[PDB]
Amino acid sequence: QVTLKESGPGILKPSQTLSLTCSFSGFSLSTSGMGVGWIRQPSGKGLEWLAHIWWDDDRSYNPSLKSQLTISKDAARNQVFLRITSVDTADTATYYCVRRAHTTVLGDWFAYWGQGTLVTVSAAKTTAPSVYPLAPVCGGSSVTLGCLVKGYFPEPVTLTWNSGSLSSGVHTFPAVLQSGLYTLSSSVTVTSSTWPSQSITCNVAHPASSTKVDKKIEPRGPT
Amino acid sequence: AEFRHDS
Amino acid sequence: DVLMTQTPLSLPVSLGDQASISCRSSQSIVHSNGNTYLEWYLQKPGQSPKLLIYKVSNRFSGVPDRFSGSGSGTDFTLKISRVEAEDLGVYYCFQGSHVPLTFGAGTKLELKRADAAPTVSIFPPSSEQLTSGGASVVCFLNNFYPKDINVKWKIDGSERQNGVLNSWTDQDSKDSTYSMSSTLTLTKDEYERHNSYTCEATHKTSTSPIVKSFNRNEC
Repeated sequence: QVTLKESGPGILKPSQTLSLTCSFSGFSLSTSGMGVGWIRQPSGKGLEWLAHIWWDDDRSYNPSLKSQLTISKDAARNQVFLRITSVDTADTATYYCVRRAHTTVLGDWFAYWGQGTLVTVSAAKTTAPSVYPLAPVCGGSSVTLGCLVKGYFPEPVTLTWNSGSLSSGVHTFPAVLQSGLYTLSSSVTVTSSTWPSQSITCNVAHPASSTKVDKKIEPRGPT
Repeated sequence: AEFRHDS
Repeated sequence: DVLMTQTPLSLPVSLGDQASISCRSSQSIVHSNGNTYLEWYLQKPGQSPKLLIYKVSNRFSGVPDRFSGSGSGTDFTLKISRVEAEDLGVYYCFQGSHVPLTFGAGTKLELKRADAAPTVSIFPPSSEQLTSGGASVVCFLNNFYPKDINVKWKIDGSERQNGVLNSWTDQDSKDSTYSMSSTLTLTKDEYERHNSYTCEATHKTSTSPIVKSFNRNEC
């Protein structure tokens, strides 16, 4: 059975050099006609082909990235490598290792993909979020409340409502970057007879900073 | 140029 | 570079419907060896892409016969005869004849459901944030369909184009709607210098925007 497994540094800083490894089994890159290569995908965006290396050392590169890319292999150890110099934030992506042969019999297509390795290119330091309650304006069968989780790094944060006991009517929005930090929000919608009469709390964790915040949503008042 | 394929 | 152009880039379908995605290349994908290395891949969330079709019209092993590919030269089509929930995801055409190898932008096959107007809620800055010197105004635009939507912030009646960050959910697994969150971030100083804050949602379910507002001084 064919398997491909990518590994990389996890996080690196802009201007540094990314060194990726692909280890595979179920086939050999010493086989005539065999090749192994790299494709990447930024989160929420498309697929970009990087490079492929053949059994006989013929190397094929995406010409736009020629100044940054070096593909190599170690056929004996079932490994292929990709070096990307001078990374910047736009090189943040999932990096996939893929098999493709140049013969019909060995499979001239991308049938086998690794699960991918995520590489995050950032200068950011570990930063705990601030957690803010979003209470409705002063003042109809339902009420919507929220939680804003601002300025954290790295991902992820976890967010529940009433420790998970309030699951229905919850939307948690994907994190997005504000400059070099992430921000996330979540809303919860309940019947108007539920709140403020019953307690509703946003539970937010940011493991990387050991942050755990329970934020009760309090109604606004005249003072 | 073309990517590598036999024939 | 051989540019691979997919149309449409979003394709809503009902279960059981036929679906067709066009893929056009900027030059012929016929290789000198006579083969046309036009492939189609499907990618589901959290997963690597999976091969569906190779050499324009051959199904990969285990791909059901509701999938087909056709065309020639520069003009290609992927067809699904009766869409199943398992088929929802992002479809990429690809050419492997010419360096650099190139993918189309991806076409998201999504599920049709009844129109639904967004429920819009606006939230002033919290006491907590104000204490630290910032002031974010948040607007939720929840559970709408179709997915196309726009939000506009106004401060004291005039559009505010800067300081806005948006986030959009994927189509909901349970009710097939979409939601969006928009945040306008100001300094506390700026928040305290103006008064009327407005979130306006534009969506096909109304000819006029849904408007939610508040006045800071009344909070």
